[PDB]
Amino acid sequence: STIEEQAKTFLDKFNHEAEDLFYQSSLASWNYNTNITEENVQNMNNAGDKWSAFLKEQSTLAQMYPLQEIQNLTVKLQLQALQQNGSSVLSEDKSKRLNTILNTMSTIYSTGKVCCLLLEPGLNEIMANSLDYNERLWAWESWRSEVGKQLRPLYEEYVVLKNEMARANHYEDYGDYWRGDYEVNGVDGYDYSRGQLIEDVEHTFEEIKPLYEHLHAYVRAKLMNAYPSYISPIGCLPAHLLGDMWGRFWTNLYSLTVPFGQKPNIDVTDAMVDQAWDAQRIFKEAEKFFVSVGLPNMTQGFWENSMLTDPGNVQKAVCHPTAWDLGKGDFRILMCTKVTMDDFLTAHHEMGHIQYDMAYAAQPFLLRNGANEGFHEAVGEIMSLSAATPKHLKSIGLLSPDFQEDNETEINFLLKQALTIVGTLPFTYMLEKWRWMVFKGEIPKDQWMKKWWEMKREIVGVVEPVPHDETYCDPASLFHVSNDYSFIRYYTRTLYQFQFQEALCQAAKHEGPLHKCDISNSTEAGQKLFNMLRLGKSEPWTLALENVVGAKNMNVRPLLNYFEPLFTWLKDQNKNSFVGWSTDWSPY
Amino acid sequence: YNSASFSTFKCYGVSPTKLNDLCFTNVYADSFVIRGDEVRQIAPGQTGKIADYNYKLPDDFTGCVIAWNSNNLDSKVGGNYNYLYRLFRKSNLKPFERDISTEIYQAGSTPCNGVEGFNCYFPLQSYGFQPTYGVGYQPYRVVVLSFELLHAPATVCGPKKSTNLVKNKCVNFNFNGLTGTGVLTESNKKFLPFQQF
Ligand SMILES: *[C@@H]1O[C@H](CO)[C@@H](O)[C@H](O)[C@H]1NC(C)=O
Ligand SMILES: *[C@@H]1O[C@H](CO)[C@@H](O)[C@H](O)[C@H]1NC(C)=O
Ligand SMILES: *[C@@H]1O[C@H](CO)[C@@H](O)[C@H](O)[C@H]1NC(C)=O
Ligand SMILES: *[C@@H]1O[C@H](CO)[C@@H](O)[C@H](O)[C@H]1NC(C)=O
Ligand SMILES: *[C@@H]1O[C@H](CO)[C@@H](O)[C@H](O)[C@H]1NC(C)=O
Ligand SMILES: *[C@@H]1O[C@H](CO)[C@@H](O)[C@H](O)[C@H]1NC(C)=O
Ligand SMILES: [Zn+2]
Repeated sequence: STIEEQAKTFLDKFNHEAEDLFYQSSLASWNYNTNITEENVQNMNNAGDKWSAFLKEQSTLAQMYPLQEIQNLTVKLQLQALQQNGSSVLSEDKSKRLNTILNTMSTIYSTGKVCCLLLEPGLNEIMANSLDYNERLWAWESWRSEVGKQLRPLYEEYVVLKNEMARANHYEDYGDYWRGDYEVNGVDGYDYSRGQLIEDVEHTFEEIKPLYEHLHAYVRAKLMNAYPSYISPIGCLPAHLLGDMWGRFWTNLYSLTVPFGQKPNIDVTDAMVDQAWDAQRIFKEAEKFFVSVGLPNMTQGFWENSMLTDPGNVQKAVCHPTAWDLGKGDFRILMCTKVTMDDFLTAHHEMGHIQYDMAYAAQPFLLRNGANEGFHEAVGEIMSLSAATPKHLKSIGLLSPDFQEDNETEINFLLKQALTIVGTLPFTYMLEKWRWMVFKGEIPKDQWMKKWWEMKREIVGVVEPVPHDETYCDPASLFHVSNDYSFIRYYTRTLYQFQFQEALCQAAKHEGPLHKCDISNSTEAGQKLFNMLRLGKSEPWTLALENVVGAKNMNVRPLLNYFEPLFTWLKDQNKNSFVGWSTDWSPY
Repeated sequence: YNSASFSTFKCYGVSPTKLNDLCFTNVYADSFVIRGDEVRQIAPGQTGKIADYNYKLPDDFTGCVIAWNSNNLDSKVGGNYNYLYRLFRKSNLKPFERDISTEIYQAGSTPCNGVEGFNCYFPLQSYGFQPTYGVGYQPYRVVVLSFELLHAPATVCGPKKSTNLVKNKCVNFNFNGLTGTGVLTESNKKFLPFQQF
């Protein structure tokens, strides 16, 4: 018959037994994670191997159908997802070499000694709490010399093989292959292009440049009090003084830079301990929140199958917070819940993840995902933004019934949140732009470090303490770069999060500042959110964004609206100090 | 009807209260296991994989449908795969038609001599059932009852409620359909042991 009918029959066959093998593999993985032992590893590996073999065979079988004949725009999407030949185009020797390179990178990064003083055992704590210039500089330079110097030629060979493999798949570069996620075709008025993503990020960064400039000026002004003879009024911040090994986040800098240190922050750990919460009432409150929003209940097997506390001494288990979608109507949460506010907020986050997972369960197997890579973490996170408000905690009995808040606490909270939200965007933008240029071939192999540090000086305003030759490979020290991970998701996530927050807050008829807003007891906002949640990957992400915010493309104006009083206070504070940095100045 | 241990108990075209005492020519019973999600498919006018290729219901149904959860019965750790279901079929199914054909279903124009491969699929698929499955994913035991009515004498009837007996007081009565009014009292003449009236 027609190709469309045959493709429909083939997809109908695949979805069944695809769900079965996926459920078997997920159950094996959960059994290993919840109960670590020698025996479970074999089962997990066998299940993974079986699933991978089945997936490769099904892709090989699906290669037969020409994509042009299908005119359904959903069967076409499923086929496009399934006919991902990808890395198998490489020769057997080339594939073996690439796998060996990746494995060597993972092994060398996992076990790195600068002595004895491993990355997580030591090093991290030194870079976060030394407060001593020499110790931090020594740790930074030692880690760089031990790791990045040895990851240079492996990274070069990785670049060349990955670029050739990406070109083998009818793509220009590997960066284009990464950018292929933000691409929707075939829909009039909703289409998007991979060459559109290279722009539309520079525009937002140019928009958000003044706020970052003011924040950097304020941080440098407050930091020159310490380290008296190592910081210049005009210039860039030394690289090792950002409170982190790579400077990805500025959270550790909060203790040094507080606007009003007299006023304590809001902390309800003692309130939780006084009422003796049993580590399950936290998830009960999360379920109460999501029910009051308007979203449905939790499954009956969720409360019994999932484990929400440390198993004990006899049974060992890794319990990094994780939400499990095993399929076949199975939802689970892996958490070592304790009586803390952070555990409360992360329980809200994972509960939102589970609620997002429940939304698109009716969709076919291939379309059970978010619209893009940024639509999921933002949905999970806006729940924590809503639950972190003082109004919600006052509504609960944990907070004091008679609590009076001053704008000093508002400034403290706004700065504390900004040091993590707006402190990481330039770093992500610079790192992704550098990787894109490296993959594109604009930067010759002899000018990697010079261009990297030039971008660090120009865009981020961070200068290296000691010069690095071309033998060093500083970007390879990061976990994501060496282990083949994309990085623009963290840039898109905050924009999507703030757009969703503004849309849900305006749908809830809220008045006043955006940072005091709460979406609880609002059924219409929950319905608007669930309208987008139930779509899954069936529809283009532009239409999903329009279904909530109302705009096709991402906008950063809500982000600036969130941080407006803080911007005004910084402008008032920085009216006397210098704003901006000079590239010429160097520590040496 | 008063057990209240069944998830679904619906009678189509007949009232459960009135049918509790009624006479029918014959009654048909059927039993099978479906997924809890597929429960809604078992209804007249419905369409689905179960409805089209596994079991068809005539629209003018004259019986009842009873459904309840069976998770504790046929759902085991590792999956209970002893129950099959037709996922691929050449056409639909007529009402009350049983199909047990196991020919390799062919999708494309090219025939396959009973060999699985491209454009060739097995018509029957197995069911996975575990206690950790979803509520709609859990196995369900469903029984459907159909009532037959013809010109032949009826055989099945509802349990007639028998009242008490009183005497020496002129009251209305009805014995085995014989109605009337009068005074009830004992006698002496004895019938033969096959006569009434
Ligand atoms: C974890 O696995 C071990 C295997 O030696 C087993 O003895 C133990 O019962 C398991 N714990 C469970 C199932 O809670
Ligand atoms: C695509 O096929 C599905 C069934 O597989 C159908 O529901 C849908 O309407 C089709 N799309 C269009 C545009 O007709
Ligand atoms: C998979 O390999 C075949 C080899 O014939 C090639 O034609 C096809 O384009 C590949 N699929 C891709 C690159 O997506
Ligand atoms: C479903 O949510 C409602 C809303 O409050 C609640 O009353 C009910 O107990 C919930 N049922 C289950 C089974 O969770
Ligand atoms: C939401 O409604 C509940 C219902 O009584 C109430 O207790 C709670 O204070 C309300 N919270 C907000 C923020 O309106
Ligand atoms: C905000 O906080 C500052 C802290 O010094 C205080 O002087 C001021 O009165 C507060 N309110 C406003 C509206 O600025
Ligand atoms: Zn998350």
